[PDB]
Amino acid sequence: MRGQIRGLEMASKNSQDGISLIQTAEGALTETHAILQRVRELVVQAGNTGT
Amino acid sequence: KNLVFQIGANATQQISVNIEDMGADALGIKEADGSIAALHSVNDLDVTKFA
Repeated sequence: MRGQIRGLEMASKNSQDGISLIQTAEGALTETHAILQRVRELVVQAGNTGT
Repeated sequence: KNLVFQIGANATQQISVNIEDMGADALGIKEADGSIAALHSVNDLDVTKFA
C-alpha cells in the first residue's frame, strides 16, 4: 500500500508537470493563432485591394 | 487588367470593374475608326474641311 501511495503521489507530480507542459504549448499555439488572424487581415488587405 | 475588388473574407468574393474612356475615345464603331469617330474629338475636322 505504501508502494501505491508514494508512487501515486509522485505520479500526481508527474501529471501536474504534464499539465504545465501542455499549458505552455497551448498558450504558444494561442499566440500563433492570433498572429494568423492578423495574417488573414493581411491577405484580405492583400487582395491587391482588388488591384 | 480587370480592376477587380476583393470583398469577402473568404475566397472568390470579388467584383469586376470596367474603365475605358480616353480623349481619343468618341463614336464607338469599334475603336478610333479613322479621322472620324475618335479624332474629331482629338483633331477636330473643323479647320477648313468644314468650310
